[PDB]
Amino acid sequence: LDEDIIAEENIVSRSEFPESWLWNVEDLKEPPKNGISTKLMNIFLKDSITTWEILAVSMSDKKGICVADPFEVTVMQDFFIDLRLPYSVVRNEQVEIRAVLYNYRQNQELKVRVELLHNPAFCSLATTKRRHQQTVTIPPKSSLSVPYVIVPLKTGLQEVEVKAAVYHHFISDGVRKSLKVVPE
Amino acid sequence: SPMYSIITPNILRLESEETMVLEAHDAQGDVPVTVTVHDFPGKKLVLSSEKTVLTPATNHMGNVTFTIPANREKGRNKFVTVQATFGTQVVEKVVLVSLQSGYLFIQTDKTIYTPGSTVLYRIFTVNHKLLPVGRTVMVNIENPEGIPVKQDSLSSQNQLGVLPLSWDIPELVNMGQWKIRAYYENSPQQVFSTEFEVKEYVLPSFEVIVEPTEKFYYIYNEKGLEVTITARFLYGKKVEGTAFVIFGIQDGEQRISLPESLKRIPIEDGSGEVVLSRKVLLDGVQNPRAEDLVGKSLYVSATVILHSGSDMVQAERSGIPIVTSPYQIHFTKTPKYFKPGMPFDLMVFVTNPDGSPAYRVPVAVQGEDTVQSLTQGDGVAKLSINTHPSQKPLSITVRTKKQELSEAEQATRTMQALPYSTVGNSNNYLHLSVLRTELRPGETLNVNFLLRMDRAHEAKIRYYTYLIMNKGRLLKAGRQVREPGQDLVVLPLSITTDFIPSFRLVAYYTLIGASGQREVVADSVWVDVKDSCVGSLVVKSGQSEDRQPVPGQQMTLKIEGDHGARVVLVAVDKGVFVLNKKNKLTQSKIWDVVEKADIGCTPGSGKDYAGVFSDAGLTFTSSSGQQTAQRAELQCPQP
Amino acid sequence: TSLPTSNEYQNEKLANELKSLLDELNVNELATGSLNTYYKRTIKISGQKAMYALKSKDFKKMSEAKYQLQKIYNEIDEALKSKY
Amino acid sequence: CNKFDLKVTIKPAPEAKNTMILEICTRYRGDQDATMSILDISMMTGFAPDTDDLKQLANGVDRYISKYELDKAFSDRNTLIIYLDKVSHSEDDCLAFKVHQYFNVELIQPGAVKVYAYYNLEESCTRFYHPEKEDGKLNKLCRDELCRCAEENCFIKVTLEERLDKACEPGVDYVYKTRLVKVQLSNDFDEYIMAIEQTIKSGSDEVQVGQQRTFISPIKCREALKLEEKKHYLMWGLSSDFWGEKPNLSYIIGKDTWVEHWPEEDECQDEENQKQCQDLGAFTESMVVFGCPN
Repeated sequence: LDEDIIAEENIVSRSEFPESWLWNVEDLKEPPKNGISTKLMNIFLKDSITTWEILAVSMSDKKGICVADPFEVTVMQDFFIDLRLPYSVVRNEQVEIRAVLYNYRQNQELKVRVELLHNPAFCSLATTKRRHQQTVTIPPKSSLSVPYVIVPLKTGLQEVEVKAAVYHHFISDGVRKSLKVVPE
Repeated sequence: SPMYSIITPNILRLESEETMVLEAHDAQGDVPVTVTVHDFPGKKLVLSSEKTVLTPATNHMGNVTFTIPANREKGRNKFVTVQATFGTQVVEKVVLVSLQSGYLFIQTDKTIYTPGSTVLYRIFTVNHKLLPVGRTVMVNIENPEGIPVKQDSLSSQNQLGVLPLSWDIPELVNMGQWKIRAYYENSPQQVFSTEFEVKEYVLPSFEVIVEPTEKFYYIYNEKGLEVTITARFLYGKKVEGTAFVIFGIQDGEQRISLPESLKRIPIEDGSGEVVLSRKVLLDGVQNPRAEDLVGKSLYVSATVILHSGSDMVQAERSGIPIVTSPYQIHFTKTPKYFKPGMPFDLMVFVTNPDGSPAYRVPVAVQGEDTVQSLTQGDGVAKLSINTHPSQKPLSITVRTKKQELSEAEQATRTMQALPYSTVGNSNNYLHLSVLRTELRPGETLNVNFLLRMDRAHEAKIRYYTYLIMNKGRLLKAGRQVREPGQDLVVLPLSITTDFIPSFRLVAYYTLIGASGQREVVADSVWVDVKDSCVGSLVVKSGQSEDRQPVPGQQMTLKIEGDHGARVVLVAVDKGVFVLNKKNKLTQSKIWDVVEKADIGCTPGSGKDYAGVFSDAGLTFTSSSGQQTAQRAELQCPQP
Repeated sequence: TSLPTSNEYQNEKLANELKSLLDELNVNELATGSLNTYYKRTIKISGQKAMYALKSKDFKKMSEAKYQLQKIYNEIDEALKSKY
Repeated sequence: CNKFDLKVTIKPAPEAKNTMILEICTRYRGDQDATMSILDISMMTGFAPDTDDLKQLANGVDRYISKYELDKAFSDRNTLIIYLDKVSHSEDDCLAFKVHQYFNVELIQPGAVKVYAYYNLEESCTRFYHPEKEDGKLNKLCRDELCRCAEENCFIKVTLEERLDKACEPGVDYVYKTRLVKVQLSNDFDEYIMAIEQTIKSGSDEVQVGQQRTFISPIKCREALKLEEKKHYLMWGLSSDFWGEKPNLSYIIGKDTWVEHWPEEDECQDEENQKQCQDLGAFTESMVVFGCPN
């Protein structure tokens, strides 16, 4: 807790991954200039690491409707985790989720201590007391896959969470995804 | 002998402003005119309020503005009788009307939802001018077996034409293609629909894109169909993995897979190469006169797997045409009537097989070797031929002429243009030669007015009366003055955004001549202008320069649009679009709704004076009784 | 005593500059509470960088970190101003 | 499964002391042999395929592995896909490759294999493997429909003092001296119907002296406790060891629970059992009259 690394105490995961958002309504009441009202908008990007596509339509009784072009915005990171959960698991069947660790650093391999957090509602090598970590090496410009086998223990909506930190840097990610548990 | 003419749209519309042109030909002093519409048949006096006078100031040209209400009045077209009374004289015509209010567009936040994920949707509501209007709308949500599972009834009054809405997808429900349908409470028959898929999915973390080096396959192409596979994460970054590719042939809606064409290639540095060989494609059917395969299509499904085994993605390019020639040839943007002796402007349309406009492609006609002309960025080529003053149908046949293609590989097509059939076969004509490029609002277009008649009554003609159709309504109607001895007069046409996406121009003159005969000579021209928002809308970045933002980070968004306009926003993880990219809203989709709603059915002209008028969305009724073929068909001539 | 060497002076400036911040870190960490999760997620990683950097008495780690923490502090102010 | 069969044999090799052989056997349940199919394997924490072997395979026909996966240093290869040109509908298609543990760890998670045809993923099958765990299956405890996790340790220098300590923690909620009636067993979970001879410290369980209470344990703990009937016992645990609802309550054999064989009347006469029978005795009075120091 004094090593060249970030602490699980201090990792705040990403969790907010909408599939669509900013379903908002703004009004060009600004002072027209050269005929073109201009609004500046303050938006907060959501946690997902992807490319957002923003679509605007304008309606004016003078000039009508107007499907603005699409406009792309890419949120990314040099290192992060992809927690690939499937749509739904069945309570009490054993599966294997994969944590994919991406390292898009130019030129140096990364050493990570990645860790599946304990969840009472799941049967994992992770206990209230003992944690479940490996320590792994990702080449640069590529991906390391990290198996975690688990067993869902309660129906309804359950939550898997992984955290990883790189050594010597102070980079860290953590994802909190949720999957449907269904009874047999 | 004074003559009064009435000119209206071919088909009127409810609850919207229409316009009709009043004219006094050869009359003296002020002429007061009253105009009245009545239900048909009988009398309801639906609109009489309007009165006007044709002053010698304004060369006796009138403005008609009226709005027909929607009173308690099917399967049989309803009509109306318009009645315009100049002084005491009383002219009238019996036109067709439509219950079609306007348009409706629906927007869904995503293209695809999972059971239990709510679907956001907007109904944009507008009149035939694409202006926001406010009516009452009904909205159904049909499940994939067609059964309305929910409807509401909403008014767009004081909502600036935008109806927000949602629907919570139940937890258990049929997967499949759902539909959202909406109509104006006035007119149930004109229904509007957008779809959305309901499925079970996790989002994919990359997109896959398949691509034939050619937009088609040439049957004699020994190499077979070559295809490049491409994968890249949503965060822009190249993919490593392996990918399974496989082909098939489509006939109509019928689909045969070529099981043997299955290939497993490595996807390296985001890309991969792969091919269907002419042999598999032929074996794969039964091995017969390749010619047979002409007309059918190909398709490729690829399926990539990351080397991590975590995430899969399918994707398929469909209906790649099997063709003997690369290009296609179309005369549907060229009129079907010329004037003997006068130069005929040919608008040849040259599409790639798929359907796309093909740029820079040479074309010319049967006869003359020296005549050539390329295809501007719109897949259009302007060729003009001087025609002979012979009362003989003029058959034209055009043909591609690309170097590096064999004369068998070149593509042709033939059309037949008939001469303009005058009054009493007098040989009096009018031509509008218009320089043809990509017109843009602001740019100024010249309309050459060319007079073709024996100088006998040449001094008589004093003026041209012109009109502009647009989104099937009158956008302007004016006069172009002329002086004797002139055959050419040029019209300065300012071109504003009100012309988009395409406007029609019909000019006509009238006179007495030969043997005391009341005449009408005319001409109609279509000009597709550059399509784009009528005002503007753009959403660029806030921070002029910057590095990629970071998950959860603040970012400033910039919106440049029309003053006072309303914007409605949505941002969508592009990962969705890798599961479904269909049924999105486009402005191009709207222009397409607006053109198919044209009342004008011809590129240009008329068989006779009275056709020019019915071809563009118009009617011409004059005192002297020279009226146009009444219009009593809602749609254009069934192809 | 006399005066310190080059290294000696720079090194001790950085450090105190650095410390100067770590001092009023906790105050900051605490303002994140109201702020959107990105702030908290950020400051916590920036905080450690410092404290390890500070104790490591190495120029790089120390400045590099000096700056990390500077930025996020500023992204906090900007934040709390759009809110009164 | 059903569309595919999957038998994953994880055996040690003959002739290190850790290295072994992973064998994968698949058959397609259908009329024709499947087309192109995926084997999506993962290593047990600490292992990674013998390279010299993996090549061999990829040289093979019907099989291929991407250069991309070959080039990596065996150490960097903890998952890996083996593509197949086919899998017979007729008999089992099998193969294997020596794996080597290069890394020393306690608690080595199970590897797993997965299969499917490229076209359709939902028709997969998925077999785990592991050196000790029977089926690569984690340790759970399920009665009827309710399961709870049992990958912990079995129950675990004894002085009246060491007991007046560990036996007053938060968890402790039942302290019993019970005699064991019925010793049942099953292939999944063995149980025990011990009746209570004295309620030393009562819990959320309203149980009067004499009544019978049903304890349970994983089949993997046969060694931890020598089971004898009519053998009396001292034991305590937590109220989180309670199974299902009342009053048909049960007890769960865990880590936080403690087990000690309470001698017999005339067995304590021995001159080596005395160090116990006495500690016990005292403990009894020290928990009934006084209670817990805290």
